[PDB]
Amino acid sequence: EKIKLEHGAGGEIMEELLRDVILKTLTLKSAGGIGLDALDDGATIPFGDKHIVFTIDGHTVKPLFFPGGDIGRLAVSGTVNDLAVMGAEPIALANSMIIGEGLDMEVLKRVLKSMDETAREVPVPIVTGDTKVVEDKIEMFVITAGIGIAEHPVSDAGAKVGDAVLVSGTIGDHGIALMSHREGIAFETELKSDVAPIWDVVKAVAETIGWENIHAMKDPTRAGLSNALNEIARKSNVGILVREADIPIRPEVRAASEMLGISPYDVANEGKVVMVVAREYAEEALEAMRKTEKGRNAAIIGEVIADYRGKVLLETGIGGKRFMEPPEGDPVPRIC
Amino acid sequence: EKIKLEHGAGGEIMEELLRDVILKTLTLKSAGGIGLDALDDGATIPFGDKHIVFTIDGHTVKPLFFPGGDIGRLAVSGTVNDLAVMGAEPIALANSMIIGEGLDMEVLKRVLKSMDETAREVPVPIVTGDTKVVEDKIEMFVITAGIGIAEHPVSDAGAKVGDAVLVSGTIGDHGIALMSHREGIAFETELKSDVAPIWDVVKAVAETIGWENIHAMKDPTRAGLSNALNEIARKSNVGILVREADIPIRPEVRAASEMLGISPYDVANEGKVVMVVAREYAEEALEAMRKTEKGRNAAIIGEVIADYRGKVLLETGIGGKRFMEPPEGDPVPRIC
Ligand SMILES: Nc1ncnc2c1ncn2[C@@H]1O[C@H](COP(=O)(O)OP(=O)(O)OP(=O)(O)O)[C@@H](O)[C@H]1O
Ligand SMILES: Nc1ncnc2c1ncn2[C@@H]1O[C@H](COP(=O)(O)OP(=O)(O)OP(=O)(O)O)[C@@H](O)[C@H]1O
Ligand SMILES: [Mg+2]
Ligand SMILES: [Mg+2]
Ligand SMILES: [Mg+2]
Ligand SMILES: [Mg+2]
Ligand SMILES: [Mg+2]
Ligand SMILES: [Mg+2]
Ligand SMILES: [Mg+2]
Ligand SMILES: [Mg+2]
Repeated sequence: EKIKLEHGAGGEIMEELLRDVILKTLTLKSAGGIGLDALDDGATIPFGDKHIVFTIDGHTVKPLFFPGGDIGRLAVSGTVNDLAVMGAEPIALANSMIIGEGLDMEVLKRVLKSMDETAREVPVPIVTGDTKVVEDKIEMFVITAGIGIAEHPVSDAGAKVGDAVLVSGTIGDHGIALMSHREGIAFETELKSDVAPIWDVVKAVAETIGWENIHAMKDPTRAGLSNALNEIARKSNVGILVREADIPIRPEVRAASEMLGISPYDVANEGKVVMVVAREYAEEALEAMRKTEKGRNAAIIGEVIADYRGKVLLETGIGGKRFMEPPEGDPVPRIC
Repeated sequence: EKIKLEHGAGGEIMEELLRDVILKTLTLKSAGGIGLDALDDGATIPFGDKHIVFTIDGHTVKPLFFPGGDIGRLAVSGTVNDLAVMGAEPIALANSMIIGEGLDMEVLKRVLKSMDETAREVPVPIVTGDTKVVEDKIEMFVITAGIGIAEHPVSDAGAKVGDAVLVSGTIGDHGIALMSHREGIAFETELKSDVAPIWDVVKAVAETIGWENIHAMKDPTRAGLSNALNEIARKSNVGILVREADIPIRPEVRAASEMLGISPYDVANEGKVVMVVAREYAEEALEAMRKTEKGRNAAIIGEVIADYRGKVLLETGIGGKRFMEPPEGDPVPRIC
């Protein structure tokens, strides 16, 4: 039995590896709060009357620089976003870099500059790190860990029947932009990745409706919106009913995804949050998102239902319904 | 200008890159305590009346399994040790793995088992992680971040004139064991790496003499004892006078290092701490170390002096003195 690319593709195949190998082999998995067995965006640790939130992501995107971003902006954004979707204000990042021998120094400088500019947007400091250089022909991997503070951690398992389901903006941008760049597809300008830190979007909603009314969040990275919704449904043991027409998709992303034969629901996003909120606070949450720049295209896309537990339904036409199937993996290689 | 293997070798060449490129490019570098500009084993953040300590290390050792350890034991030990030498009790680890397509699943299982066994020694939980798979022929990289709590952070810059300098055990074991394994050198058994978590050793000293009397620590990883001592001397702006005969070296390590033509002072250790303590507490500190299993071979090896600031002197014979020169880099490739 060998490790396959699919094991790193973030959908059902990776999930099987996490449950059957990682969780079964490691025994000390919690520091007192949300731990490894939860398989959430991060872990939580009680500290005083608040919670430390801890997360880590490796980044292996190709190419290192792409329209709308780069591995540096991705490394800061992805880790800030994992903290944000746990309800945590980012307070520190750690930066591990593994660099291929022969990489031009200017590339390292460019990546670091992008990391700093992105971190300044949050704002969050990069307070510690590590540098390794290998003879392997890898260009560069960047691995960022993050610490945040949450007064009220938000899980991916807390969705309740009746809740509204929101997305903070258009879906499919990162994965489709990346594939379009590789394939020479472009319109008046190249499609841009959405990679960006979105703590400001989450914070805006919390300040408006209160943490208690944010019932679940995930950032729809590898394997996309579909994976994120299926995970929330499964872990919350509820059904999710989505109106397909209400999912925001950039016209250029729709067109390119058609040319590529790739579903925009199944590819990583890098500047988005999926949020599940108390029914009576849905419109307030939506308005709070839309008042921000990064949440300007936010939409309510569905609702949590009591039947079809652990499933996601897509509503089309005048009422017709089918399943939004959880991908086996993100179809875009080296997407993150 | 290109990135060279030396930039990942942990001595003067890497230090130049950190100062001239990393520190000059990143602008947000501190979360309120020891930050990136200190270039210490980790960073610190005020929280209540204590401090959160944060660290990260990538691990790229070859081979993945070696006498005395493996990349999994190394990943847990190295990050626990970086927390320990900041004065921090480990409370959580994060585990990023980047795996080469085609690696046998049993290798991943073995690495995870070793991580768990090592973590259980501390004890510390692995609470969050990430898995990426790349087509590159790398086998596996493991990147661990750690969070600890320190009541009283210990820097690498706090050495005071008159202080005693201790090491917790024999020097050179990891690097020399690794090179000996690669080269087919062995005695009755193969030389073993010392890779192990040593929070218990540091804690033992603190419980005996108090944190205030531990003035500086570093773990002598890449570029060895020499690098660690030179760093403490430079950052504390003091001289360090070492009695060469008092530095514990395993007889087999001495012999092998002679055959290899490599200095045991210049290669990474993975189960050791260099500690600088108040003069009047030196013997108590030494006794506390020696009562532990992992510190059983601890020795007082020198003292901090007012002249030769930023330098390390080696005393031999009946009083003769030369410089212990800071290495340009660890001479052992892929040592960590
Ligand atoms: N090698 C590993 N060791 C320990 N835990 C892991 C490992 N890989 C993944 N995990 C855990 O599995 C769960 C799912 O991880 P995943 O990386 O999909 O989360 P994510 O970062 O939110 O998504 P993405 O990596 O696509 O951004 C998380 O709780 C994570 O902590
Ligand atoms: N790519 C990077 N980005 C930010 N900070 C870095 C980076 N590489 C190293 N650092 C910082 O440089 C200092 C020296 O790092 P180094 O990795 O030598 O520490 P160490 O982990 O104690 O040693 P070793 O890696 O050999 O175990 C540390 O303070 C670390 O936080
Ligand atoms: Mg995921
Ligand atoms: Mg996530
Ligand atoms: Mg992530
Ligand atoms: Mg390091
Ligand atoms: Mg070092
Ligand atoms: Mg260190
Ligand atoms: Mg280290
Ligand atoms: Mg991840």
